[PDB]
Amino acid sequence: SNLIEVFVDGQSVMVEPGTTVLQACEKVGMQIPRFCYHERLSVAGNCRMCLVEIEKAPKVVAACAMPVMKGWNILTNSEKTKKAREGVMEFLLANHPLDCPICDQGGECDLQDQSMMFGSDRSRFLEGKRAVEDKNIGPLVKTIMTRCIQCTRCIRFASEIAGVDDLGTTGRGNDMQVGTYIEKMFMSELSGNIIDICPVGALTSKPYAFTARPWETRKTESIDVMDAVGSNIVVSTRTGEVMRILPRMHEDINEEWISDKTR
Amino acid sequence: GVRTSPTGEKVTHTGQVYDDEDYRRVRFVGRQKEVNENFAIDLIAEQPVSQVGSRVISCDGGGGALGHPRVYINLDKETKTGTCGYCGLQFRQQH
Amino acid sequence: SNLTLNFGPQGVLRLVMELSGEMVRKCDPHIGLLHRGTEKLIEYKTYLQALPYFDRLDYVSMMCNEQAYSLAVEKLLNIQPPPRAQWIRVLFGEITRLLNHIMAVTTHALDIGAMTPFFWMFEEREKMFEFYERVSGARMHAAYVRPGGVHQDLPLGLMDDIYEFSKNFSLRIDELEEMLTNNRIWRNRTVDIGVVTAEDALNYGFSGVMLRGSGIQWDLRKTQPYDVYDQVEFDVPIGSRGDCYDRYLCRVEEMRQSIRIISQCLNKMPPGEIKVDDAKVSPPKRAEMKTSMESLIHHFKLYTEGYQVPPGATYTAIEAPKGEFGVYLVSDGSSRPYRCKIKAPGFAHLAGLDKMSKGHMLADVVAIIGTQDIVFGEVDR
Amino acid sequence: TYKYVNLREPSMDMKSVTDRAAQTLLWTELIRGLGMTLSYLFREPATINYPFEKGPLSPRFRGEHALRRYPSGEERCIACKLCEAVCPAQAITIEAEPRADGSRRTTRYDIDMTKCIYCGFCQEACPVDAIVEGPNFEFSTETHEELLYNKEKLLNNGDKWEAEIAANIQADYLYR
Amino acid sequence: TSVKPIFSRDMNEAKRRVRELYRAWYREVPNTVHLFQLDISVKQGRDKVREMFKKNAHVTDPRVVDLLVIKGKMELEETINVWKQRTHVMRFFHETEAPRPKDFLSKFYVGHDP
Amino acid sequence: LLKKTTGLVGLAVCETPHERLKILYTKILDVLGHIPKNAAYRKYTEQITNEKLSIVKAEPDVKKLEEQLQGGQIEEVILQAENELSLARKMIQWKPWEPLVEEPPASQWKWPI
Amino acid sequence: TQLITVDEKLDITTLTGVPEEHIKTRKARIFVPARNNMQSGVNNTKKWKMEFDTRERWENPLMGWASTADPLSNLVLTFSTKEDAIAFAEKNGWSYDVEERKVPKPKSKSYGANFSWNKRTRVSTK
Amino acid sequence: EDNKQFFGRHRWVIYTTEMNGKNTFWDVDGSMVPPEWHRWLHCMTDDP
Amino acid sequence: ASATRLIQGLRNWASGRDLQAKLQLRYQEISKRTQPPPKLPVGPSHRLSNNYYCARDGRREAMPPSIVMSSQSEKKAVSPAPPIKRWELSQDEPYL
Amino acid sequence: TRPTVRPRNDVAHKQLSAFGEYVAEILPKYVQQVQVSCFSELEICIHPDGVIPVLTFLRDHSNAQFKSLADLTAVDIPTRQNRFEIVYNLLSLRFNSRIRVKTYTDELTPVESSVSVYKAANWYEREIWDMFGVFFANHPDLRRILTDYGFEGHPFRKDFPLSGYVELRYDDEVKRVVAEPVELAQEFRKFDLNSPWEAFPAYRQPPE
Ligand code: SF4
Ligand code: SF4
Ligand code: SF4
Ligand code: SF4
Ligand code: FES
Ligand SMILES: [K+]
Ligand SMILES: [Zn+2]
Repeated sequence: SNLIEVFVDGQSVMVEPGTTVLQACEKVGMQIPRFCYHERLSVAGNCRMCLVEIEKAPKVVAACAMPVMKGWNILTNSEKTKKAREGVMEFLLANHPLDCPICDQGGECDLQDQSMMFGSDRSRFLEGKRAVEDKNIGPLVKTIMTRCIQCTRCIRFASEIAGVDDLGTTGRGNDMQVGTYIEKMFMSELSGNIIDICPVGALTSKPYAFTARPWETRKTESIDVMDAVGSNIVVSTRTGEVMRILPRMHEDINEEWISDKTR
Repeated sequence: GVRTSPTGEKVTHTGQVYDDEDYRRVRFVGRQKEVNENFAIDLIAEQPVSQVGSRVISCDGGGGALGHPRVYINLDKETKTGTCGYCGLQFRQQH
Repeated sequence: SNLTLNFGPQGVLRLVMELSGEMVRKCDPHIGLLHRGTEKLIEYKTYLQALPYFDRLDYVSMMCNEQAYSLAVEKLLNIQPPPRAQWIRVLFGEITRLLNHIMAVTTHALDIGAMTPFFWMFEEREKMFEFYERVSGARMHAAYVRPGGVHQDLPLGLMDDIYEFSKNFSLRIDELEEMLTNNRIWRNRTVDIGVVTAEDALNYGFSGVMLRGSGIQWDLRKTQPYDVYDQVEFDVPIGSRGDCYDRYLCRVEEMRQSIRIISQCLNKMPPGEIKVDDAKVSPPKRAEMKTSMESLIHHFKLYTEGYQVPPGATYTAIEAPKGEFGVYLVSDGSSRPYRCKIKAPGFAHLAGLDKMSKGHMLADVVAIIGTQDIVFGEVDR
Repeated sequence: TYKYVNLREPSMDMKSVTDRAAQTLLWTELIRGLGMTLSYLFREPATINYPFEKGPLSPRFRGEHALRRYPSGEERCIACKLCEAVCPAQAITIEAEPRADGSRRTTRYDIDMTKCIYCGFCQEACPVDAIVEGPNFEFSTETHEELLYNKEKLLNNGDKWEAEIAANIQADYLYR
Repeated sequence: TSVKPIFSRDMNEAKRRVRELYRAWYREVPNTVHLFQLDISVKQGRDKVREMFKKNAHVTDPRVVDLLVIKGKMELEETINVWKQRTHVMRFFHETEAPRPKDFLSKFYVGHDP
Repeated sequence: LLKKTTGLVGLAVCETPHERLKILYTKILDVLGHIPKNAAYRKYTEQITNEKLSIVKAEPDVKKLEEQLQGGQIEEVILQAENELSLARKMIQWKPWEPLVEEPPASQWKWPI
Repeated sequence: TQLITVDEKLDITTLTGVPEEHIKTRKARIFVPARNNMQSGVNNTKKWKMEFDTRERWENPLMGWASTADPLSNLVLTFSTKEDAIAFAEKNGWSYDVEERKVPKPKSKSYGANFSWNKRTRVSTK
Repeated sequence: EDNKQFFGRHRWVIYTTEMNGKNTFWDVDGSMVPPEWHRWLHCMTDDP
Repeated sequence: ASATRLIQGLRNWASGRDLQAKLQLRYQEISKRTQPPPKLPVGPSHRLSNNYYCARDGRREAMPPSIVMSSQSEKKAVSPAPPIKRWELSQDEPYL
Repeated sequence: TRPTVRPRNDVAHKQLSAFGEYVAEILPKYVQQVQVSCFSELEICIHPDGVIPVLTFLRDHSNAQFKSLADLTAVDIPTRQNRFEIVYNLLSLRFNSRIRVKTYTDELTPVESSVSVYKAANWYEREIWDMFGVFFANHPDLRRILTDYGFEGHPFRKDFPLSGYVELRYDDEVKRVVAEPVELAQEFRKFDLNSPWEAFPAYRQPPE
């Protein structure tokens, strides 16, 4: 073979050339945190949550877009890696709104969960927050852009998998806004899957909105019958009533997407 | 702002009222259906839209720590008021 | 042949007696009449949610069992409470000890026949339940001592009232002790009754006064000390004959020494916070929950999911007034316990009831069920 | 650090032996117990005149549940379901939907008061002070299903008891 | 596949224990109907004991029938010693329960349960 | 000195504790001689019993022997010597110096699962 | 000796006290649970789980609650391997079906692929 | 009020004879106290 | 506190104790039911600098249990701790 | 890590490690593992044939003197072929110490009763029969202690539901408390509360 040896916390692993730091850590079961990286989108590298120390190197590197070189020891649990995670989570929660009780993403939020796992437990932010004008992209996705953390999974999904090219960032700096820039109604055949990949409650499901809450739902694994693809789904229910339909990972059918009729 | 079904049974703030042919009205026979007569959707429509001179307003529901979590509302739309998501109060930039 | 009686459930206890006239040849306590499956319900609830079950085990020793469970969870979390929370825990643990020994002594006198110091000492017990209601809002089951410290700081003017109570409570102990200790009828009901040797008391798993009435010099607040019991000064009463009268005197002297500890805790209460300042375990303040983003996320995740406890097993035992109260807590890494065995002293004491009532009479069985302070909530779980 | 209860040896001179025999024959400690009971006969009893006199309570007291409103009539509850998530008895059942003005509100908010353990985790989990466990403890019923409160009963409890609930929260919120 | 035994070494010692337990229950049933003043006949209680023994007749494991004999001994101890009440004895006779649907068609009529 | 009581209920005062401890310690060593030499129980129990017996043979006083045997009252030191003697008599029958009777299953003590 | 030989299949169904209605009619699903697609973490996809088929939930006439008659409706069991769950289901007389663990296949990620000279995989924005 | 009494007796209420259409001359009831007096009567505050 | 001195003297004679010094009924010496509002202190982690959570983390400094012996010379015999120090008798009131 | 982190006691850790070596080398016939937790608690994991030789050693050996049986516990872990994990918590008053002795069984292997060593177990492992179904051989009075008399099954097994299979009610036809199949007016609502992000990297298990 041509596998190069790298190290994750001293443990040797044999990876292909071109494998990043994040996948090399995934091969030993360690999951580096992330917000903008998604394994089916293109690599963006623009949330800096995956910053990890390579030892004998005086700079943390973005693990989603850094290919490993032969001989690196990836320190996934060292001190400056955890300081990088706490700092980036502090900046992510600097302008994020206190909407967790009124947010549908609460209980299933990536920002909540890895703020618990990797963030600081309190705030140093003594200022006022930004408030972003909400957009209207159709009757399926509820858009509350104050909750956006600008990870650009919107744009990569609509540009690459949905093939639409109608989401993007207008503005510059802290005033940068993911949106459509006009009252344009983002209605693809795969327009609901951005509810899946949005790590925050900026894009939620408008028919599902306010009705249920993910800890109380029972998850039953089932099959789509709306089309002849055979998409694996999870029907999540609550007290004998169907609440929503989510995809399942099947690498040969629907990789982790479903059509809008299914959803 | 309560209303009443043709059965005489009062309609709640949800809109719930039993049907005419539903047996479960027998629990109110000889007793009363307890509804609240202060509908919050009617009481929040009586509040004035607060005219402010900023682009972003904040709301904490009044009282400080006695209200809700403090949220910031963007007021860039002159077409529409910016409603607080917790308390239902609504704001407008005055220009 | 010999007599067989069934003193049934008409807490509660079923007793199957094999008697030989006036004597007692065999005492079989049928229990389970308050088995509610507490430590299976704990397995489906989070650590904060499993906390109020411990109030209802020894339902005259509420904040003690809260303290034992909180110490178990804080041991598995590798965090410690602030010092003021520790002094508040020891303060209300000794107030709880006064509650339990008033319940013990006055019901042990009520069952034998002295029905009057019951009414005399439940007014003092009513005032201590007012202390619980002022500190937490409920009179018995407070849910106050939590992993990380306590739930809420002492309201202003509570310590002055605990002073005014503790100043007068020794006279109440003295008039109880005037009614019972030198009373010849009380001594005739308790002196030759249930003599427990020290080796059989160690073997039967006895704990607390059930050891210390037999001369064993063992108290977990001295030997395996918890929160600030190495910083208070008190004495440990030791019996001489292992009978009901020495255990009565040990409980009266533990009321004396609890008053001593409460005086020292009132004079040595430090300033500071009352929860651990890790907001990933103890919830933030409501003023900063409604202002900070991290604190709102931590409020949400602690009151829906709860803190994840690292995987591990612990046996945390404290000195409850009935004896060694233990929690064997097994955590699998989630925010709910995998297992929570609840060791309570009354279970082993009621197991030793059969040896303690050999050769005695039928009206000595109620004295032996009194000298083991048996609350069947902690026995049956 | 330890003391011996009941390890006194009685004296054996003629004085103390005659003292113990006088205590036996003349019933002196029994007269001491009669004297203590006679002392309590001539005290004022601790008895309050209920229902006309009430036992003293604190502003932290956990009684009957109520749903509060903002000072505009809008109800505080925004259906976040933290209170049924933390409820150790699972006494709270909540169902929600957006209403006609888009507000996140509940359609079902039930508290089974016979399941409730009255520990007040719902009021301390509530991020907007909506559910409170107010001051009322005199709400005994003649029927079991009268202790199964829906949202209308809890909102009527809030409208009934707000004048006292707001003052208790005002007196207590700085400890919270 | 070598296990530590409970009481029996093979199936024949276990059938000896089952046989003596059935003998003890068969002797006990008239006293059980008498002192609990049950409304059943002695034959009906003996048919219930026969039904409860034949319910577990398919077991071919010595340790499982060892634990079944031990649990039958515990039930017999709770019956001879008056520890059970009349309710605990009559819980074997599921009287107040409705007759369960047996065929396909009535189970189709009443609900979804297979 | 004639200690009037031990303090512990059910444990009477032994009048001659020195000769009693010497008899019990030499009987422990005599029973303990029947164990093979490579067993760690024999070496450790000979070590602690020889330390205790040299302390008993060094001191004529009862009470200073209590403060340097470091085991409480002298009567519960006697009772622990009796318990050690009965333990050694059991350990001859059990033979626990042997290797492990059975390896556990692979994930038998893996926690968490 | 003191060890007997039992070459039979392990079976404890007459000891567990389960009524027969919930033994020979219930179908245990043994599966690795799917990752919640709202989230990106995979700590819930590590262990094998055994659940059962859902039975009837209905509406309470009084309050509108979800009444049930299924005792096993909330029973979720956790297993380290698939074989432990299969052995536990065979031991308890439960008929079972086993879904295989679905793992995400290794992806070939290149950040430079966003900026190719001649390939279609250029991003139009970033 | 009577601040010479002990704590518990020092505040009390004489219920009315007719409240909401019920003759409460003999049927006095604990729930007849309105909530603005319920902090004062249960000593939740010092202030009437 | 309302008893006349004849009944008060009969009561103190019958009990044998001075009961007015320690009355079990509470009076004006208690705290006020209305209090001034508090200002509770912040803890030690309320800081704006040198306050990284990776230097004050408790749940992640806990380790798995160290395996001392597993099945995959003249050393001293040991005990789980030194023997317990003998309790000293009280000087306050030993009843001796 | 001064205010909020529980302080490590390295003295008791080194002492319990030395005593764990001591017990592992005196009794190699049964001792399978010896481990000391990060909060300094010693566990001796033994084979179920050596319940009586280990517990009589720690009760009687002059360096151990574990005279008190604090607690006796079973833990149900269904992913093991020996699903039940029997836990003995022992207290030495001479050396002020606590030790945990852990063994294992499945449903059908009996464990030898330790009532010969500690009579306290006379109810405790009796409880283990009522709750778990672990038979204890040579027990004087082994029967149910906590559940109702006609109760079938063992409740603390994890394949046993939260509610039972039967519920009681008074029936007026038969004038009797009767048992019927359990039907709840409201189902116990199972919450899925586990976060999908790893909390503790120290406890990370290596993959396949
Ligand atoms: S997106 Fe996440 S962090 Fe933001 S308000 Fe919603 S649940 Fe809270
Ligand atoms: S709306 Fe969501 S998916 Fe889109 S850029 Fe913002 S955080 Fe990312
Ligand atoms: S007080 Fe406790 S039990 Fe009652 S509804 Fe609130 S959280 Fe639930
Ligand atoms: S009462 Fe409070 S905690 Fe409960 S759902 Fe409403 S807002 Fe949330
Ligand atoms: S995950 Fe690598 S930077 Fe966003
Ligand atoms: K989303
Ligand atoms: Zn607002």
